[PDB]
Amino acid sequence: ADKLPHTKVTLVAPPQVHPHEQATKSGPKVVEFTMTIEEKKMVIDDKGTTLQAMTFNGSMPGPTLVVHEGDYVQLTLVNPATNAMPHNVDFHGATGALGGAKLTNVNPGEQATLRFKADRSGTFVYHCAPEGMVPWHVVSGMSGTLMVLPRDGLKDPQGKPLHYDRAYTIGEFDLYIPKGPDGKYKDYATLAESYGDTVQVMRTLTPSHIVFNGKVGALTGANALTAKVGETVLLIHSQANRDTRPHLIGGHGDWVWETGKFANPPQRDLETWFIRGGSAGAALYTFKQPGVYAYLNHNLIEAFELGAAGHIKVEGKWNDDLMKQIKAPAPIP
Amino acid sequence: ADKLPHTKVTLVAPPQVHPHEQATKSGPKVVEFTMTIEEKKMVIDDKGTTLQAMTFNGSMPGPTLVVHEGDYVQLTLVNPATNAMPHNVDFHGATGALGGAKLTNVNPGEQATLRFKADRSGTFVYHCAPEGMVPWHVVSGMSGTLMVLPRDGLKDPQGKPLHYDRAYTIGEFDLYIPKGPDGKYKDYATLAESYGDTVQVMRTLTPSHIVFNGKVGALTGANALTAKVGETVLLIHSQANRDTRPHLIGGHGDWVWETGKFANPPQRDLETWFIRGGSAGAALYTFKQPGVYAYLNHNLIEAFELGAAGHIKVEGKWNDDLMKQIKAPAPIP
Amino acid sequence: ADKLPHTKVTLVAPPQVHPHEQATKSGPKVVEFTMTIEEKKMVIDDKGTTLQAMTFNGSMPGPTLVVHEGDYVQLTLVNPATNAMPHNVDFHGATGALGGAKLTNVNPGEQATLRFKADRSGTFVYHCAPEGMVPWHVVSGMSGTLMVLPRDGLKDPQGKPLHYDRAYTIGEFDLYIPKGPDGKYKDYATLAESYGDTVQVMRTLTPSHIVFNGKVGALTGANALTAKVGETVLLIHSQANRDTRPHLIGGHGDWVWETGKFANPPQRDLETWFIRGGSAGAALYTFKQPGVYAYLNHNLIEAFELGAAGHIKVEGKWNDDLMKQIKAPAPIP
Ligand SMILES: [Cu+2]
Ligand SMILES: [Cu+2]
Ligand SMILES: [Cu+2]
Ligand SMILES: [Cu+2]
Ligand SMILES: [Cu+2]
Ligand SMILES: [Cu+2]
Ligand SMILES: [Zn+2]
Ligand SMILES: [Zn+2]
Ligand SMILES: [Zn+2]
Repeated sequence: ADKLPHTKVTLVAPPQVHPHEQATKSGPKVVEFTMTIEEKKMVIDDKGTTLQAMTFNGSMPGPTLVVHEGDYVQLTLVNPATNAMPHNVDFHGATGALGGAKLTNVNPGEQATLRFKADRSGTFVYHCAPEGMVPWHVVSGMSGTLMVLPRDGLKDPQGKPLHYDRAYTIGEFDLYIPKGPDGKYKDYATLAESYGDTVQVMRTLTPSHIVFNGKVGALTGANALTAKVGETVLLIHSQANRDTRPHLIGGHGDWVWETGKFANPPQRDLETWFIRGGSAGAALYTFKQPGVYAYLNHNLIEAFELGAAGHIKVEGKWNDDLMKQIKAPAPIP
Repeated sequence: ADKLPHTKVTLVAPPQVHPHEQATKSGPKVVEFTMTIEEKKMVIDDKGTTLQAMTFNGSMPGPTLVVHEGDYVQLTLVNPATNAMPHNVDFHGATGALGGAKLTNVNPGEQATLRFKADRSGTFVYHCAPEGMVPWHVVSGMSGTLMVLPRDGLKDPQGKPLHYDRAYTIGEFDLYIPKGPDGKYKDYATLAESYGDTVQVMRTLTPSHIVFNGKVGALTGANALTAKVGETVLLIHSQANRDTRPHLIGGHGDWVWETGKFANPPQRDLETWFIRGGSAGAALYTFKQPGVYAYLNHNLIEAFELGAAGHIKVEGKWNDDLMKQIKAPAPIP
Repeated sequence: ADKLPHTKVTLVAPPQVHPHEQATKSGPKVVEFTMTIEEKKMVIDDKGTTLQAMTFNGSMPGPTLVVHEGDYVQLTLVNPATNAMPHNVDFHGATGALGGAKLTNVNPGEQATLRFKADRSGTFVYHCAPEGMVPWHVVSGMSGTLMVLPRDGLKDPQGKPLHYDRAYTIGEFDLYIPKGPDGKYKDYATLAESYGDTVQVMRTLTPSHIVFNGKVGALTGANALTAKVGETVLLIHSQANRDTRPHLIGGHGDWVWETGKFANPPQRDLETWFIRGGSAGAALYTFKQPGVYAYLNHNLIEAFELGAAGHIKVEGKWNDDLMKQIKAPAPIP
């Protein structure tokens, strides 16, 4: 690893993923990243509810880091003095020392640099895990995805090549916002004051909200995902704490690695797939119809009532072969 | 599609499935179906609890529609003037326009006809999804299965032929019945009056009941499923809203497509499989022993306390090789 | 079966598994086991909470029984007169008579002997299932694993041999301990007195505790699992009632049968896998780094708050290639 070339990557905010190659002729590199932790109060719904949040790089989820199998990930993790809590990082893509958590314990005003070999292909959760407060830091927003692509790109069950033309990254967050005796959500002046009440809600195992990328409606309106008929999209879906069941309304998972590990053959033609709490999964879909799709958790209560739903706006020409309105709604004859 | 022969299918009520071929020499057809929506109050347990229900064809689940890969499904959806709500249909087996929901919005007194290409094999959920009230219509009973068989029938992982001699369809429904201050379930005079209280219960994510085919004990007693030793049964299991884990007590899933998509290899020898909320799965089993089996959700609280369990009564000759009582219960020597 | 040699196996307490061969030259045998039911009050957490528990062989989970495909399992099940309840056993690995439950109904002071053919490879749940009180007996602790190894040992997806050097068995138990009006957990003088209040908690679907092997911290401290760099461990994980998502922190599932059935190809490189309620799954991992790992349910609330977490202490030499601390935590420059 000390023999290898280094490259530095500039991360981009979700739902985008930083530019990268799929299949590559390049040999292994030490790939350098930096992330800066930001604790902040965030508004998470349409009625002004707040979360005392904790983030990698100021976003929920943290940005997606992309490397190739055999690369080394070298992350500089910075915890500014403006934060109140200690933090670290646990990469599910890494081997040893609790995913790196034991080697990256950073108090406010500190930083650390971790290297690990990305020797396994797939999408992998990374998350903060400070001793004694692991679930709180995770549910407050400290998670994201490391994608380790096979050096020769994605493959179908027969070993045929697969690709995407655009990648989107979706972090789904089960949130545990306490209420006061009046039945309204509590607003806390500081992160520390949210702790005890939040642990109580967590223990009920019932989320108050479940959101994609930090807020109800985050991936809707001006912020909807986009694509065009004929384009293949990769949808990366991470859930660091709780199970979810992604579904594309009007579409499918053409090829899905629901457990998120690319050396395994994908399943095809899925209506709904399953992302285990503590994992990231990946689905490919090639659009065949224009229009606005929903991409959601298909516990429809969790989607429509709690917030786990987004939109994809797709340009192109309608295909009557695939679907046709034979008779529009009209009075019963 | 406008070049193809049409066939008309008469649907049958669950747990049966309408007559159909598995492997077929027939070429693609436009296959015509009709369904009529019925809103109605239904008794869902042994103590007289009622649900303000919403159904396709008067049953929970709606009937199963069976076609072959490459067929076109052409459904006439009728919403009689006797109903209070608008409805539509979203086929997970279809491509575009939110599964067809955008093209089938029917007010009471209206009907519509949708065609789509069944270009993907598997069992697929269909459900109502009216804008702004999706989860309510789904949990109140508006879902069923479309089965798209491969034109050459089912195949094992080695591409060997598989078949069933009888098919049963099981819709599992997580119900959200409100209680009054006395702790008894509420009875509502109309469907609209159930709405607000039901949304409140839904948001708790805790079902009051979880039932197969519309009621506790629906598939028991005179209404138990039946088979004989040597017969292979297909068990189609749909859950449009919530995860379930089917299990056959005293049996197995000989071949299971838990994600329900037939172009993927099935798993064998399963004790319990997993149906993701928002999907239908399929299991084959060949009976080897006579007797009464239970078929249930193996969260045993959900099965025995909440209602997610049925029976299969199986005729035939007992096999001592497979199982033998060496010593009957007797005092400890 | 009446032609075959008999062998008698002495069971060992979890987390160990009794000595056995993987690949074997031996032909089919009738393999004889005995288990004795013990009802007892157990302390399940650090603050003195008790469970009115029910066990096979005095442990949660019951011991793991290991045979080979084609063997016959012959179990003598003893219910001493010191117990208050009737019991039986349902083997998911068996065919007929509700898994054997119908043939093993034992009142206190009775015993029975059941034989069945272990004709399917995999890890399979066994559990008590007395008519009318199935979920209570299961959640109070009456479950364990039967492992049926293929006669030629484990195989990867290409049919290559796989093995483990040490096997551990983990039973995960969702517990439903009632509270009194003071908010403290209730202590019951007898098993029967716990029943009504416990059913009420069960029906909420919210566990008060979720524990590995009978208690918070059961697999920690002096009781941590152990291994060494270079050693391959099999981790058997059973959950007879509720879904879980195992994860090894700092490690992976090198080869995983999450549905637990060895005739299916395993998945590789898993971060987190899924054990369906009512099943046992199996994961292989070869340690590459020394240190203390956590093995946990990756709903991190369920793990850290409710108790579903253990430790593995691993001896050996650190590998800087796999992971290196480039810069230790230090002030931001
Ligand atoms: Cu943190
Ligand atoms: Cu983790
Ligand atoms: Cu409707
Ligand atoms: Cu849907
Ligand atoms: Cu028992
Ligand atoms: Cu069972
Ligand atoms: Zn204050
Ligand atoms: Zn009224
Ligand atoms: Zn008493």
